[PDB]
Amino acid sequence: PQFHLWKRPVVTAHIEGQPVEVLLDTGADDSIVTGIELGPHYTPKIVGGIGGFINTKEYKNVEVEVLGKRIKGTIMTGDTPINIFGRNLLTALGMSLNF
Amino acid sequence: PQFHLWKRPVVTAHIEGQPVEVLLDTGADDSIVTGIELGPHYTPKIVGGIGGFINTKEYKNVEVEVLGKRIKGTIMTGDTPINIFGRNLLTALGMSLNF
Amino acid sequence: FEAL
Amino acid sequence: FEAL
Repeated sequence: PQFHLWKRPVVTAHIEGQPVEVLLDTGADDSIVTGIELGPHYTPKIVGGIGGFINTKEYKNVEVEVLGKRIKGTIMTGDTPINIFGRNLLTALGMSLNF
Repeated sequence: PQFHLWKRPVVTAHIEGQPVEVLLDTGADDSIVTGIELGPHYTPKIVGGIGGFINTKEYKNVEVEVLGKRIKGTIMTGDTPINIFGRNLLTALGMSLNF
Repeated sequence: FEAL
Repeated sequence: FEAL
């Protein structure tokens, strides 16, 4: 199936049971979510974006259910303005950018 | 053809003759480039990203040559850390995100 | 990601 | 877009 890019490519995912609407971003290397708690087993991280950078908590082998699949992967939490799934999860989902 | 997302989806584009390497970003609504000059007929703009926001100069109907096509479209210039083509140009290029 |  |  495919997303055509006239509207934002947003889907609902479940991160450890929690429903979250995420933007599928090919220019994000990482996926960073807010408003979910995944606990104390994290390594701290800083990721940069357009206007500067943010403090994140990187979690490993989190389970994500999205577009019919359950995959486990790396989620960060931090004060992102919008939740994004970057290429680490999109490669896990077999997504490609076609033309 | 397609980009698989294990490496960043980077291509070379020519913006009014100038060669620039750009990241194709499905989570950018706009395309913002640096290190090119497109002149004085612009409207100023502020776009937000992950860490905050930036001042940009929005140019209309600029000509872009990329992946075998010449299209004219809206380019912004500002202090972006990496040059991005967002969904305004990717829809013009018939790109979709497939899975 | 970027928007306004 | 984001990276480190």
